[PDB]
Formats: sequence, structure tokens, C-alpha cells
Amino acid sequence: GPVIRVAGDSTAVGEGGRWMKEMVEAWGKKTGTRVEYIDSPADTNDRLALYQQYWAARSPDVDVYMIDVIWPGIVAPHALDLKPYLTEAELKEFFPRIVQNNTIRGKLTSLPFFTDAGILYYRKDLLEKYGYTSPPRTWNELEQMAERVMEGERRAGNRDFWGFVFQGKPYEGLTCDALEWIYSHGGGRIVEPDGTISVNNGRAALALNRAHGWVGRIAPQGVTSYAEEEARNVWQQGNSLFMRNWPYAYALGQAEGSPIRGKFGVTVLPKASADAPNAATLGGWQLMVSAYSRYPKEAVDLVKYLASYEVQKDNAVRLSRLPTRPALYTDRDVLARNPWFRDLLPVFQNAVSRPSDVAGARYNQVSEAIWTEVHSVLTGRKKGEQAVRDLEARIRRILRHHH
Ligand SMILES: OC[C@H]1O[C@H](O[C@H]2O[C@H](CO)[C@@H](O)[C@H](O)[C@H]2O)[C@H](O)[C@@H](O)[C@@H]1O
Repeated sequence: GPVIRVAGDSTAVGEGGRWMKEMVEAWGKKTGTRVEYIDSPADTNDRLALYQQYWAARSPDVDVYMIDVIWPGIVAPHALDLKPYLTEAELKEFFPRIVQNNTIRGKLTSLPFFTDAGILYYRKDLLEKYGYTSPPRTWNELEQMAERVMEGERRAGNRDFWGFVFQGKPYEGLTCDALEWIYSHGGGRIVEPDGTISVNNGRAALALNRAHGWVGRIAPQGVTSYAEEEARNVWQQGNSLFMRNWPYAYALGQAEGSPIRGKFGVTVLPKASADAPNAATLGGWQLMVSAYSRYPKEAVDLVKYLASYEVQKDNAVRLSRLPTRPALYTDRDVLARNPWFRDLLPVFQNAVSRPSDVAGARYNQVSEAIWTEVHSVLTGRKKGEQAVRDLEARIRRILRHHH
């Protein structure tokens, strides 16, 4: 019978790829359908390029793809429209914001699978040790805490200890971290939903100069090559006071044999001042049936299974990844395992989006511009003022004649 082949998630990021393969195998066993899992590189932008090889070829060699929240406007031609396959009631069980994100010129490109938002991880044992009662609310506070805790932990002999780790590598994750910096300084959304390229302003420039000021000071010099897992591994070994990362890191830090098990909490990222907005960049992944799949019916069945209540529950309980079904946020088992899902639900709902809707199919080019200009500030090549002016000019060229 048919072999249903799935490309999604990566065995190089946490347990996501292993868990995904397990879920696809469970569907295959449940339905008596052969399945195969195709692995992917860690970074989302490398995955996009890989999957674009399949799509360009109209390849039938992958039936189901796990696609990033930023991709629908790029990948729509390659997606089977799912709208005819779901009832209005089925579709209402997901967050409407994500269903809307995944709908491009009427085509339901993909079902919401898990959402994501950037959050602050903090070592509560260390905050207590050094006389702090709450995590930092402002970036200045985060810097002051990091400097004091670092000074003490270095003096006590942990030469591997840093104050803050984050994603500073030149790739899509840096666009995520930088949106949070810029937005949390009142510097805007880089490209506004209306199309205005707003990034050339002094608040955005200050945000980027501040992040430069971390590098080699409270954050490792090598932070400029960190993606999610590099940051996580310094954190998880017990070598950072603070980390910016996504929800998946929580379950991994609580696992038996983690050096930091029981020693951390999570909160919203800091912001420049009390009247700036909170920033958490919206992430997450969706499930797309290939337009080139020879087995659309079977593939839609697998996608509905993966997106179901019990598979998303399993994702929440075991991998601390955020459901796209509001009903799961009231599930007693989800909440007992992850109480912080309730505490931060409003942060998740108010997550700020990257400019993928407004840039549409040109988003990847826009983002490459952003992460390269931001990276030039982190590396000390440019000051924030020059980088936001140069970025404005690049994005203007990229989006000229796009509506
Ligand atoms: O939360 C775990 C996921 O982390 C990655 O995806 C997030 O980070 C990306 C940038 O590096 C975003 O574009 C994406 O929207 C976020 O969800 C990783 O690519 C995923 O495989 C992980 O599941």
C-alpha cells in the first residue's frame, strides 16, 4: 500500500524530531499504513531551502511537511488546500489567529500544530543567592543582575559562567531575538503590518547597540554563532543566569539528569521601560499536505491526527510545546505539568509577529536582510544607527513593487 513520507522538525533540536517520528509511526500502526520520516537540518531557514528543492521538482517523495509560521505566504503554491477537508467546527477548535495566518488567498495551507513565543528563562536559585526576589522587568535590571551574579560565580570558580545567552547566529532565530529587542524598546515591528518600513529610528538603534553591549560582557563572545540549541546547552549545563529561548527548553531542563532541574523559572522578556510593550516573538509550526503528494487523502488523515487533541496534549506534557487548541490550556494534566502555560498565556496571545504577512513570498529575503544587519551590530562591524539606516534601505529595495 502507499508509503506516507513526512519531513518535519529536526532531530538536531531537542526531542522534536524523535517525538515527531514516534507520532508518525503511531499513526502508521494505528491505520496500518507504511510511513517514513525524513530528517531536516536544525535551522528553519536551512529547512526552507531544503524543502524548496522538493517543491521546485514537484516531488512526490514527501507527502507531509512541517512548515514554519513565517512560511505560508512563500509555500502556498506547494500546499494542498485543506479547507474542503475540515468542517467549520473542526477548524474553530484552533486559535483563529493561527488559522488566519495559515490561510493565504483563501487556501488553508496547513493546520496549526504548535505555537511558540520567546520567553525569559532564569535561574531562581541564583537570583535567591544574590538577594533578588523577582526576575528582571527591564533590560537594565537584567544587565545589573547578570553583572553581579557573574562576578560572584566567577569568583567562586565557575569559569564557564555567563549572565545571558540567546540566539546571535546570522539566521532566522536572530530575526526573532532582534524583533523582541526592537519592539521592547518601543522601536516598532521592523516592517509594520501596513507596509511602513519603520526600523530606522533611534529606539531600534538603541535596542541593537544594547545587544552589542552584551557580547563578551554578560554573554559569551561566541553568542554570535549561537542558535537555539547552543544557547540551551550553556544554560542547561548550569552556566547562565538567564536565557532567551522558546518553551521547548523547559521540559528538557527538567529532565532527570539535567544539572538545572528544579532550579529555574520562566517569565516574559524584559523591556526598556514600564511603558514599552512586552515582546515575545510569535513562532510555531503547521502541518502542510504537499500539493505534489500522490496520496492526499491518507496525508490529510495523518495531518488531522498529528493536530488532534491527544497528540498536541502529548507535545505539551512531554516536550513543553504550546498547543494551538485553546481547550488544552484548561486541561488539568497540561496545566499540572506546565503551570506556567497559564501564567504566560497572555504573553503567548500578545506575541509579536515577524513581518511575514506583509512581506509575503519575499519574507525570507526581508529576514536575511534583518539578521545580517543585526548581526553586523552584534559583531561590532556597525553601530545600531548605521545598521538601521542600512536595513531600511535594503528592505525598501526588497519590497519595492510588492503589495
Ligand atoms: O520551539 C522549538 C522550535 O524551535 C525552532 O523554531 C522556533 O524558532 C525558529 C527560529 O529559529 C522560528 O522561526 C520558529 O517559528 C520557532 O518555532 C525550530 O526550528 C523548531 O524545529 C523547534 O520545534
